[PDB]
Amino acid sequence: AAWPKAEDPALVQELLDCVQQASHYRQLKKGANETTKSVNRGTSELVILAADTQPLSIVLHIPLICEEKNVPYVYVPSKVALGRACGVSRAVIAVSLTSNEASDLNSKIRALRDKVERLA
Amino acid sequence: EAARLDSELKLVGEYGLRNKREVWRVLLTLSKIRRAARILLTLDEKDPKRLFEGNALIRRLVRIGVLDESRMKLDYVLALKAEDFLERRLQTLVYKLGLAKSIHHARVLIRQRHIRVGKQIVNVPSFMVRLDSQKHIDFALTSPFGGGRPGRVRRKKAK
Amino acid sequence: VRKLKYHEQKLLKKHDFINYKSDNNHRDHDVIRRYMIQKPEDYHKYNRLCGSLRQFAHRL
Amino acid sequence: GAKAGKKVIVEPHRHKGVFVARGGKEDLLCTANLVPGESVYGEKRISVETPTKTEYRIWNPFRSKLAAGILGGLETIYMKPGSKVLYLGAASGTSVSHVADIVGPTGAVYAVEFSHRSGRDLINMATRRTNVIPIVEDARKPMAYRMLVPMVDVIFADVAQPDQARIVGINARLFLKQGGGLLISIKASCIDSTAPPEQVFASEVQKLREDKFFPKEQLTLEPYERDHAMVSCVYLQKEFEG
Amino acid sequence: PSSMFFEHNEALVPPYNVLVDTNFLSRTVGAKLPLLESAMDCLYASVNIIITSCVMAELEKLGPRYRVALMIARDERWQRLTCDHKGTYADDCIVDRVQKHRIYIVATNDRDLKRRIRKIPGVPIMSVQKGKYAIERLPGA
Amino acid sequence: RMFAKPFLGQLGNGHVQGVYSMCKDKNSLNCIASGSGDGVVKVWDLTTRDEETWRVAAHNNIVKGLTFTNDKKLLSCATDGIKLWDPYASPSNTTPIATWQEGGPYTSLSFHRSANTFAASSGQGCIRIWDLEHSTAGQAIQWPSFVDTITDVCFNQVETSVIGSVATDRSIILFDLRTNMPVIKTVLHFACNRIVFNPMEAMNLAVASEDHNIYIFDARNFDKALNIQKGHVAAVMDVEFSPTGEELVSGSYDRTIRLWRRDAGHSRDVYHTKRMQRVFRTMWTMDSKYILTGSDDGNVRLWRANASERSGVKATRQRQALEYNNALLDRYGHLPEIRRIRRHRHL
Amino acid sequence: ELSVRVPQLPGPPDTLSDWYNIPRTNLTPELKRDLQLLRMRDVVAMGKQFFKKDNRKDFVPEYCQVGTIIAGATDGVSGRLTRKERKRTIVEEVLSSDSVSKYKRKYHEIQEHKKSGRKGYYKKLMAARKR
RNA sequence: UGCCGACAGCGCUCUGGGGAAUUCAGGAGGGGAAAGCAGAUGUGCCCCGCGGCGAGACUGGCGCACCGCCGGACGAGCUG
Ligand SMILES: [Zn+2]
Repeated sequence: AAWPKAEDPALVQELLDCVQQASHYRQLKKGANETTKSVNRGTSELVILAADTQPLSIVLHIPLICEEKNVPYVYVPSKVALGRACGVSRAVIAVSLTSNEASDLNSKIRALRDKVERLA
Repeated sequence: EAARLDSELKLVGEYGLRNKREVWRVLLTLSKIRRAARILLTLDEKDPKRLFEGNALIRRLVRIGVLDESRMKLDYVLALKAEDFLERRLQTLVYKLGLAKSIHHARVLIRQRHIRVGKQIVNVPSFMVRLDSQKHIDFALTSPFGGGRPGRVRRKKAK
Repeated sequence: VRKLKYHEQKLLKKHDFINYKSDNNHRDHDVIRRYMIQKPEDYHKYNRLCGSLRQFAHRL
Repeated sequence: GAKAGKKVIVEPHRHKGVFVARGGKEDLLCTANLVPGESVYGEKRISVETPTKTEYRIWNPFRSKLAAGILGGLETIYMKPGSKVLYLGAASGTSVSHVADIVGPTGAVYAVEFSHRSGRDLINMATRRTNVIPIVEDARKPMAYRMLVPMVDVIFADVAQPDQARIVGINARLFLKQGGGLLISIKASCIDSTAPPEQVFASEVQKLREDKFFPKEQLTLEPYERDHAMVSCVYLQKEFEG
Repeated sequence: PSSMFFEHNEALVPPYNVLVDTNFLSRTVGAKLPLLESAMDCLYASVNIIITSCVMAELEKLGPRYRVALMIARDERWQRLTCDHKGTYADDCIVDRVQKHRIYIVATNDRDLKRRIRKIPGVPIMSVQKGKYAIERLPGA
Repeated sequence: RMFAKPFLGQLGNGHVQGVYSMCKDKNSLNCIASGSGDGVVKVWDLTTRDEETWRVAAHNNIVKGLTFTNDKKLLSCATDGIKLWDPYASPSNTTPIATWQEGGPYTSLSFHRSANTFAASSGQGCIRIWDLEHSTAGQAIQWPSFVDTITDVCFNQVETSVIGSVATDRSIILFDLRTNMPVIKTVLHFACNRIVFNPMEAMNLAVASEDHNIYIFDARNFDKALNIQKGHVAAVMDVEFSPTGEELVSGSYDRTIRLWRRDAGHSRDVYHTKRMQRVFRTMWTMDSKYILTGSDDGNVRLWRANASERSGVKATRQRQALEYNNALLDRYGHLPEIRRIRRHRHL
Repeated sequence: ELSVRVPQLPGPPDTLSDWYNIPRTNLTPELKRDLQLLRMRDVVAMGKQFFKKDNRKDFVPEYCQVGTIIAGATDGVSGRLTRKERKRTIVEEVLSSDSVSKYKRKYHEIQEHKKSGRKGYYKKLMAARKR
């Protein structure tokens, strides 16, 4: 079902790294409801979805809206490790990041979404 | 050169600098860097001078984090510009790291010496930052945001 | 007559069904239809007298 | 908000089929929906007691880039009511329904989508609306729906892919009438995401001219969805229809 | 034009696209200078030096006496854009391409095209001055 | 002469220096190799007019010759040697797959109509023939006491296994392959530049000559020229028979193609445009409707013969009118009025 | 199956074929009023909004239908008018809204400044004279 | 968008200007149309010439990844 899964070899690690960057940089919505609201406001730049979840249907409906908006998403394999990367003290299955158009973080995100677009 | 006029103004306005002196100065820095880039392209590929000197300069730039850790080649060394040098200019980091609401408020903060990098408080807002240091920027202990004394206005209002 | 196409008009540049070079852009029609004359005969009578006076001016 | 219940007026816009409804302190855009009375996705709608069967749908720009274009005032959107339109990138079908309501019964729009469950929403709407043909396949291999798509006149495209120009180019090679038309939309961040966007647009339009297209309009849907564009070209002639 | 500001082009960042015009190409061979090298040095960035097909047509249609410069034009390493027009007027060609994109750097030395392309703003002139190239209205270098 | 609009295009980007070698594939319909003065070659597909099919450098000096093999491969002569690449490989390679360097400077190629034979004309007064897959240095045939150089050679396609070649003694030599020996040598007033034989009339040959002249000869009887085409100012660089056998391109050194029937003796057509100073390689396509024109100015041009016939698929009354024009002009092709408006080209 | 037919032989179009049957607009005075409102919608949003300067000499389109904003499925808590809030004509709605106070005040102001000194002032001077 | 509107100006037009009927001469567009005279010779027969299919049988020489190639000339039956 979750066929655009992210592969292991440190690709997930650059993902979690940029998640840490954006979580410090406040460009971040956290939790699935925040993801849906961000993508339905269209501010989202990219969204990461856990696959380690009690049933996957949540991170199956979220790709429906990001497919409805044509903005990228990617399946991390670990909800716990994603929550730790965000710094929540709690596991998170869905984290999204928006755009702020004056940085090089945006260059990083451009690279990352190029990676996931080549994954798809 | 009305384009020169409006372009310099947009530089300052996007990063609230003070005069075209400071803007032209940073441009001069960029000019020296792109001079280096031109020379190291003038030597052909796989040359030893080229290899070591270009590897050096790219390490310099990524050490101050201006050129991205993604792109590490002389093409992008040519392709850098003033917006990027201003990005690693300091006051911008206070604004993009969420202590001062505005770039001008950040300028005032740097004046009255409330932020520090590592140990020492900073007074010059054009103190260039490093990639290795840029997250270690916070208020000092002597500033009422960081603590210490509450401040003179709190002092007088308590008076 | 229909409007010619490309080659047809190109071949018959000098063709015209309406005005000839013997018509002076219908100066007769122009005069009579501004001023309501009833004999284009009489228009031409005015033209011949006008041409006579003009050439008397030329010799003058 | 132009809240629910406000009496408004509707008039034709410039384009054949779309309508513009003005009122009070806020105007907007609508279409006469073919399927009566029913909403699709919580879109707002409009009823007029004609002197029952007369219903329009408000068209959010920010959800549908064709609507962004109709607000941006395109030169000629090529889609008359009653025209054959290959849509491309038909994700969940909202905009597609709008094009359906444009072309009406005597028109037909071929809605192609890549993924599945956005397909499910699309085909649900394809059951309901009797002029939009669901096609769920890989857009890169149009010989798969070569069985379904006849020669059409208008090509919508809103995919966000690097090979987008070649996608719509072979789809032009396969499914576009002599003197054809197309609207596509482009994002800088998905064609090449470091460059300046105008330069990216010029690269894409030069590509289509290498695909033998005649570029004939461009706009930038500026206050609505940053650094995108809508581009209008004509297939293999300088004039549009015939 | 989007990506523009009050007669400044935020658009043209490196690399730069530079249009060759016919007077310019004749004169830079006549001054015996390497095209890509001198442009890269005068701008201090990377380029690509395109030639409209109209310009290529003009420099063939000129007499055989410019055949060397025509060869230099004819070189394969530099990209090309076709045109849709009638009858090979290069100046009209370039000004139309700039006018519909405003992403370029035009290069000439004819005073006519210099005037014509200052008359529309935000687009930079490049020209030779008997030793080297010279930019006119670019804010960067 | 409203519609006498010859030009139909310029492919590619043009070679960096000028075209001094080109060759059509004669058994497919839309594949052409053109090879530069600058020692590079490439092949275009006709249908995708704009861009290239396959491109590689080939030698040091100016590539004198080029063709295709009857299966798929293509061939390059220059003074450095003879090479063989394969363009339509599914991954491209730049390196050749056959080579030769022995026989001196190789002036031209000639390939078999049906089988895998080819011949290389050198400048040592020698021609030598290979067979593909079964020869190394080929058979070396010449006029047995002769050194003077051999510019070109065309395999006959009427009677296969036959060869003619030009020599710089203002002289031509007919050859055979069954009986491996030259056959005959004719000496004329001034030199000859490129040979051909007619692809329908087997004894009929034609030579392109520094007499500024196209001479129609016949192999059995060299007593008289069958036809004299006295059609130029500068010396003719190329000839090609139309596959109809009824038409002929004579491509000058100067800025002039002239097009011909077999039986005029004069100019039916003159073609040029000033972007093309000195035409070199001037050959027909497989419909005998569209000619190709490799210039000095670095260009491959795609032109038309009978320059006022707008092709496609006509309507019945259209072809009625066209051939009606043909017949009427045929009847009245002598009177002063129609005659002068007929022969008045621009020059 | 085949019968006798009926012969039925006894201007500008009335329902536009290429816009799904929009009828020709009936000229009723409240409709005229609504049209005047939507043209002068600039001054209605006094101070807070501005509008695209729609400027023809006429203002009446040939084809228009008065309708109803139906419903917000995603939102109906406050984007829904109340029963008292619902109005027949758009003009009565913008009447029954607030700020018509500020309208009236601007009205007295503009009225005074066009009654600056034109005739009443001259009469009162004339009284100060004749006294 | 109500009528009425003096001078002083601008705009067109003037065999005055409208409105309606009606004849004709043109134009431009849209929809429909199998819209198709690329060279037009009665059938049937067998025979000749020549051509394809086509069962089957061979043969030459090559083949240092060895697994296969490429080429000739005979040929029952069928066909143009
Ligand atoms: Zn042009």
